[PDB]
Amino acid sequence: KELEEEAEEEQRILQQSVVKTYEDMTLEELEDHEDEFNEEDERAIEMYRRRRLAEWKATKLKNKFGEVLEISGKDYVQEVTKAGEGLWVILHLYKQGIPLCALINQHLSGLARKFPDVKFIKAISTTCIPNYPDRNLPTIFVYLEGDIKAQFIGPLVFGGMNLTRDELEWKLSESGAIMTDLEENPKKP
Amino acid sequence: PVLVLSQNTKRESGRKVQSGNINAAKTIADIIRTCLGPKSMMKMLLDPMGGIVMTNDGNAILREIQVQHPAAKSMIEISRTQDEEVGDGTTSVIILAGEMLSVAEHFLEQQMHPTVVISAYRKALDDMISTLKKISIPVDISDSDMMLNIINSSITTKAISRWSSLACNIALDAVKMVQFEENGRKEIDIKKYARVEKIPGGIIEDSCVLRGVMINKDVTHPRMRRYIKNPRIVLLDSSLEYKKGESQTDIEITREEDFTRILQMEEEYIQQLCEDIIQLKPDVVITEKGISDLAQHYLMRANITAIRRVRKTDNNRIARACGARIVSRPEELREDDVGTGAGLLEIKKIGDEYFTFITDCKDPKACTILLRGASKEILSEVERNLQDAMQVCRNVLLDPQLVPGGGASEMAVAHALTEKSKAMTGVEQWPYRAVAQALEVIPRTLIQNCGASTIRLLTSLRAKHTQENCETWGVNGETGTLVDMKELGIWEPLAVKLQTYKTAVETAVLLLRIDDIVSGHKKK
Amino acid sequence: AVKTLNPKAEVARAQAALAVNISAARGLQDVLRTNLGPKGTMKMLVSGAGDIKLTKDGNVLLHEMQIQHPTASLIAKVATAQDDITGDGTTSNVLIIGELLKQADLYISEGLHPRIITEGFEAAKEKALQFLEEVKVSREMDRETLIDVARTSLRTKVHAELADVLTEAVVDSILAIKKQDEPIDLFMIEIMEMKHKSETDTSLIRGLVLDHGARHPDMKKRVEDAYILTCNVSLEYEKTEVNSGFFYKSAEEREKLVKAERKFIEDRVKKIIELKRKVCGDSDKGFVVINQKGIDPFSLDALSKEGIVALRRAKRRNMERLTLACGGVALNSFDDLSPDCLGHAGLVYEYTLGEEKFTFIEKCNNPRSVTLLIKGPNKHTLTQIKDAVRDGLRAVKNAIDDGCVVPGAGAVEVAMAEALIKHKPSVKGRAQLGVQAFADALLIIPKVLAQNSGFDLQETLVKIQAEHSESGQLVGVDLNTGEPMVAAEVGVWDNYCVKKQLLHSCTVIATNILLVDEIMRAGMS
Amino acid sequence: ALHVPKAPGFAQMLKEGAKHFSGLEEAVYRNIQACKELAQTTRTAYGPNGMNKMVINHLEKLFVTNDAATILRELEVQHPAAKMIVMASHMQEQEVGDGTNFVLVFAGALLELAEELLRIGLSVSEVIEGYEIACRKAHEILPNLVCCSAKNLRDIDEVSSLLRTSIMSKQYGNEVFLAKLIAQACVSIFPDSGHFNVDNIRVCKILGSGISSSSVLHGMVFKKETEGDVTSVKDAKIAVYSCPFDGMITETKGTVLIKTAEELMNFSKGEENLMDAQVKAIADTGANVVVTGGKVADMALHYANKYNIMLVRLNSKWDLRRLCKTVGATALPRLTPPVLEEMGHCDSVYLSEVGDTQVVVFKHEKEDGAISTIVLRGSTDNLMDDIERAVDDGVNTFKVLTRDKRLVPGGGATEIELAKQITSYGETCPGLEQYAIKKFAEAFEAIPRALAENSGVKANEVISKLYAVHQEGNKNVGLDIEAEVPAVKDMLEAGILDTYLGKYWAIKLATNAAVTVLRVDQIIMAKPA
Ligand SMILES: Nc1ncnc2c1ncn2[C@@H]1O[C@H](COP(=O)(O)OP(=O)(O)O)[C@@H](O)[C@H]1O
Ligand SMILES: Nc1ncnc2c1ncn2[C@@H]1O[C@H](COP(=O)(O)OP(=O)(O)O)[C@@H](O)[C@H]1O
Ligand SMILES: Nc1ncnc2c1ncn2[C@@H]1O[C@H](COP(=O)(O)OP(=O)(O)O)[C@@H](O)[C@H]1O
Ligand SMILES: [Mg+2]
Ligand SMILES: [Mg+2]
Ligand SMILES: [Mg+2]
Repeated sequence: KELEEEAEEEQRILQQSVVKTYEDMTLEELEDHEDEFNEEDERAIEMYRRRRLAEWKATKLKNKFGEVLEISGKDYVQEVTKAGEGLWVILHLYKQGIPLCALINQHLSGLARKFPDVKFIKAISTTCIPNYPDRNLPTIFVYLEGDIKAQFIGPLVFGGMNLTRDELEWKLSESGAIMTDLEENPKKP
Repeated sequence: PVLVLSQNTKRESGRKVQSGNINAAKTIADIIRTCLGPKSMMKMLLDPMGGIVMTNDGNAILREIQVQHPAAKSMIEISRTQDEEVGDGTTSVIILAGEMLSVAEHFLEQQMHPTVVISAYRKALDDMISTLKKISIPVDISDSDMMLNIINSSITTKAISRWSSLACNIALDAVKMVQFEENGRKEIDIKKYARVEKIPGGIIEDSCVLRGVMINKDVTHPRMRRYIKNPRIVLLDSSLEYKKGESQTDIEITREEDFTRILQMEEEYIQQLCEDIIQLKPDVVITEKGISDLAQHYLMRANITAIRRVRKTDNNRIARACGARIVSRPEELREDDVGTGAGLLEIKKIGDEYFTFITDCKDPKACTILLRGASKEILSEVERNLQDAMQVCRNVLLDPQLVPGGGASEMAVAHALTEKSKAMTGVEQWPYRAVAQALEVIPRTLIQNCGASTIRLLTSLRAKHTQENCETWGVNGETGTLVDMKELGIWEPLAVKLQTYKTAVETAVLLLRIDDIVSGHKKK
Repeated sequence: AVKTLNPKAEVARAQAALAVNISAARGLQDVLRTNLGPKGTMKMLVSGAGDIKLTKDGNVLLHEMQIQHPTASLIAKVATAQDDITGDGTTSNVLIIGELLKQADLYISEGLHPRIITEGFEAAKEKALQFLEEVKVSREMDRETLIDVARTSLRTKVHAELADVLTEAVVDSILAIKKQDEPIDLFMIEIMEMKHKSETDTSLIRGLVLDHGARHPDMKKRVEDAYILTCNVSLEYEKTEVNSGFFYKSAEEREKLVKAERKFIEDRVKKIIELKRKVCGDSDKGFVVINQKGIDPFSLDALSKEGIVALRRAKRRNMERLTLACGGVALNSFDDLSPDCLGHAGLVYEYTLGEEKFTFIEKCNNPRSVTLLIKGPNKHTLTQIKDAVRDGLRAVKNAIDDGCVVPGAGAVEVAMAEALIKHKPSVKGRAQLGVQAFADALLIIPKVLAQNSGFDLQETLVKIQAEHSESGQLVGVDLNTGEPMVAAEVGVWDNYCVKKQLLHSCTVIATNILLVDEIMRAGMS
Repeated sequence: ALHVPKAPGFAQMLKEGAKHFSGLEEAVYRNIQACKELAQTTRTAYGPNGMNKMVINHLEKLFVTNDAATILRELEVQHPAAKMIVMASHMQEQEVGDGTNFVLVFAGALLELAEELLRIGLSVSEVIEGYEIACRKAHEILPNLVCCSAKNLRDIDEVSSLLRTSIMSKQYGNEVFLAKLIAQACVSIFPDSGHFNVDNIRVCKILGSGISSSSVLHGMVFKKETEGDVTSVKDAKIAVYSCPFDGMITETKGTVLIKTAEELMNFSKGEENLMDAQVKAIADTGANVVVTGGKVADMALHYANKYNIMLVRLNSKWDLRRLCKTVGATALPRLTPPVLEEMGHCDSVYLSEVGDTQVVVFKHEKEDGAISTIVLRGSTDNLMDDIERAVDDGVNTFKVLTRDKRLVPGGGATEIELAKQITSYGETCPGLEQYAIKKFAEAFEAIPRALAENSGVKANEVISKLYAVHQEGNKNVGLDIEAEVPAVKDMLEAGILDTYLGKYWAIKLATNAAVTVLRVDQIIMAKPA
């Protein structure tokens, strides 16, 4: 693992992409290295630290949701339209059909936990939309503010049972949602 | 349209490709033919990343060369193999392989199947190993004079030869300071515990191996003493500040006296950890992770010098030197884990950097080479030569045998197996003698490099090298003359020579068994 | 022969490699030789953005040259290593490399091998080392000799009046050193920049200058008799590490919880207030708090209501510099506040410059760390003065370290070249001719001094060896007249370690270049 | 033989876009030419007859003005030597506030004369040392040229007269009015302790009527509107807050817990009652105006209207601190109704409309205060910008007049007298350097000639008249403006003067810039990106 010397570490950091160029870290590794940074530019690194701290506190101020809240047709108008300025929702319309509702329900809890920044709401099709066809068993109709932003209706759109944990992140984010910490379009396979 | 194989697949077959393979090896043997001998010539290599490598050894030349011909790729892999296994004889093995293929091509043309050539090559390899073991002489390990002579023989053909009388000593010291006895058996000699570090600028002979460890760190706090006479060093792996943990805690506060109580709990935890460290009375604490402000304050109140994050290899060599032991949980920091024996700890300033020395320690098992020179490339070449000398010293301490140098042993084994082949009969005798005169290139290479005429000199050498136990007679490449290597006094470990011969013959077999090439397709 | 294996490969063979290396070294030498000595000419350098850099240093100019040649980079990093360790002697380094290479190629093009040339170079280096060891003068490093050495260096870097004022400032700065056996630490003498009044206003401040100021408007802007409390504790709101969270049921609970969350830092600041009031609130004796970590405006106001001045977000080095200058002790926690933890200052005040604020601390009893305040009308002047004072400081520290100093103006080079010529009959081989080259190589040092002054190289040089006759002193070149001038009497000095480093590194790099018979570029694809 | 190859050495190892200029004729002459071009692009904007110039910046913003520093900053310059002169002029503007056009003209003249000398056959070092000697001589003789030192700096008429001559260089027509307003603003801030600040004179720009409608008020004007419903408090006690007018919350995240219906009933009522109690506590102290640095809650706004509290929001820390200075209050981080010593006292606060710009006014009616504000009217944004530049220059003139109150005659008198003295010194000096000294007399001729050049008269004629008169010894005579014929008149009586410190710094910086640019003889430009 870390049984590698200075030359080996330089070789690895050069081979990975190019270099970390002492400008692209979070509050963790720029804080832990803490000694490779040369001392003639303390003001620049401290200004960067203060701006990143401001960014972190701003992000934590708007991270207040944490988990999905499920609603009925009564308040559906308010959480589909009056959810807030600069916030978009998920609106997973689900039933007790086992496969796709079950998988998506288990995955959305994890996504909401790891994204406390975006609203997750799930509703049952019977009492949210009058006489929904119910053949298109999944339904995540993403609303940007109150308008259409994306739509996933068919199990073929997701791909059926073969759904992993985090490719849903990319599927939601491709429409313009919060950025991803993951690469590759269809999460490899 | 209609295809069987891929569109991009190309195929080559027949003697054509065989010739190509041989030629490829010769080309690889042609780049670094002038780098062999005490009169070698430096070569400059331009890295794709902007660096420059100014070197002599063959491996450092080939590792910077990319070849799309797969036979040359095999030759480069052979060079890396010889560099890693023994650390010496790269140019010798590459030249030997090149000339063995070059002489096997002649038999390939004369409608001879490669299999008989391979069999003769293997027989020649076995016989040359036998007769190379025959002419060997023992070496006295306890004798330091002969050790210095062997390292001089290994270093006379590099750029630091002018400082050989220094450099050899350095290598010897390091190799005789890492020598360790493991649990019961398993004597070891590892270069992970022999670090060479380059500090540009200064004087080359100012370089020396320190009786201890040097790292490029600084004291955590200004008030902590930068000069410790007899340190008691404790080595830490974990961190000395407060960390969240692993599970999700999410402490809930409803009272007025829980927030400040939480913060005071963090402070008291740091205080308790530092008091656990302090109670056993250390003097220097080395940690691989960060140090909290409270941590260094509490350590300082007990007059302890704290060195912040240190790479794990440096901590391992520090532990091996001082005799200490790394502990992650401070509450289990035992008395036996405290490092006593470090003769002096000094935070010196070199150029515009702070360097910490734990030198003067008793009977260390790890060393650091203060290698001071003039430039980064000069120091890189110096440390490469030091690594070669270290590898040769380890080879001769693990093998008490020696063999004459300057192409004397090669000519001796060539003549021995030539006289062996003169009695047998068959079709395999011709490749046998082909290998016999194939081992002859390196003396010829030395004579060519020194600037003398190879024809008459090598003819005289071969003629005189036939009678009256003259197997130690070789060429002096400084004066380009024929000398008896006993008076000249250049000897090489038997391991290096036998490994060179084995690797050359095996590379010849590998590139001679091949007759078809299919190029261009998906990985799998 | 790698073009057979790598079609897109660049190869320079033996004669080609020698020719390209000598040509590159000659180009570098010809560019760099127009600035050596105080008679050199400045160079203006413009980067991509458009910033202007006026320089005369060998290392600075060599880095900012737009060059791509490999051997040029080799000698560039040789020069920057020599600058890093010794302090100066970079342009002369490049000139010496160029001259060794030129003479070696002159003697090789006549049908010769470089091996004997390098052997002669090694023998000449040994003899030159012996002569340099035997020619240095050892004295007691006092005020006058240090003024002489620093004046030489700064007169090289800048013009007369500014060089002299900088020399006085540099010596007075690096003369407040600790115990004689204790090696000098140059971090304490820190450099501060001010785009300010004329360049002759740069000076030495006994205390410190800090780029930060009092962040609270109501804090006093000048305190006469100041206690100093240097710290590393955070009066900033430090939240609970493990993801805490408040839970209440009414607005009254919310108010109680905000008071409770402030209580911790309030207590920490109250410790400082108690220490100040216990030490001295009397006779307008001010209190200054200098903290490395941030301070929250609540604590700013709390300290300000007590008539305190507090400095937040200071550099790591400044705590050490202050505990060495003011005389207190650094603090990482307030567990044990004692009156002995406060340093003493005779004047702490604040000066404005546009929008920036600087805090000056001075009138210390006996400073151990001083500061150099550089004042200039434009940025390139500040950078030039900074490099000049760096060179001067390293030169003075080098002179102090070993009590020996060599005569300058190229006198030592001429004398040691004469010694090499005398020793030449005793090399016992062809290598002696290489020794000759080495000798002539050293003559590139005095010759350029003539060339830069407007005098002919040959006549003034032959005058120098004429003056090095039976009247055998250490006589160099006079840049005002050209007549030979005794260096020691006038006082043009030079650092012995610089000459030693030149004689070592130049020979090593020239020998390694002369042994290069092939420049290779492959392995890219 | 159809292609000249690159010279081996440096010229063959250069980079693609790098340009290496070496030698006197290839670098020094080009630098001199570029600096002369930079000087002549602004020479026409010198003096009380300098025409305004319009510049379109890289963002397509119109700047019409004759202030040399502004047109020099908002005009992209790529030459190195011209950048040197730009830096020198900007440093002069920062140090004094005037002389930037003087620095441009003097540096250009020095470099042109240095090029002439170098053509004649003088060396670079000879010219540099002669320039330094002449500059030291000029600095040595400058104090003897002063006359009519500033006396009071408190009387309105005297300070207005002193600033009028620094104002005429821009807006030559409306001169007395601007000087009167600048003097009125400046005297009210002079804190009779000697430390006069220039950041306490603010300018408020209101579109509408002509310049003659401008005014000064001993308070401030904010382009804002009160968030409450009460306006125009008569004699208010102002409370200043640095925190939002809201119930302060925990920095750590806090979610309320309700486990019984009683708490859910009482939560909103208790929060409302707490806010009402806080607002009543603030109001009962006699406070009439509350100003906050953040957002204002709707409930807090309600309780502000209920108790008749004016509520003015502010969205700038600088504005907050300046309001604190002008009213005498201090910002406090909590609500905590202020104690008696930190309640700002102002004679009135208004919400007024003058040019369809609803503004909030904190006017004092006793001339007392540490901050005064110029509300200047105009018909165009650019014209008000030029007037604001003139006000800044006048304020900086007053600031440099607080210290070193000495004055020197203007209108070319001081420059010509200094040139005469320096050429007498040069003629009374031996050596090869004397030539350079004799060039300063010509360099100081560049300044008055430019004035004549902008007045439509003959520069040679006025220069000849200036020397002819100054030979007698009346060192206080200079160029006359608007006489339809090159003539001269006294400057001590005419009130046309300049600060001694300003001319001192201008001469020093111009000589420094010229010497520094002359010193370099090799340029290596590197691939303009
Ligand atoms: N003074 C000498 N005279 C003649 N031959 C020598 C001398 N020194 C070393 N040699 C021979 O040269 C070889 C060393 O070449 P070297 O560059 O070490 O090859 P490699 O790079 O493959 O290790 C050894 O085989 C040794 O026999
Ligand atoms: N006043 C002087 N008179 C004559 N020679 C001098 C004088 N001052 C310095 N020198 C010589 O000129 C040389 C200047 O070298 P320098 O430009 O500092 O080299 P580098 O730029 O490599 O540090 C020194 O070797 C010194 O001996
Ligand atoms: N009424 C006047 N008559 C003659 N000359 C004047 C009059 N008013 C100003 N001047 C001169 O015009 C010049 C204006 O220069 P100015 O544009 O202010 O230079 P800068 O822009 O560098 O401050 C001053 O040197 C002053 O001596
Ligand atoms: Mg070897
Ligand atoms: Mg120097
Ligand atoms: Mg003006």
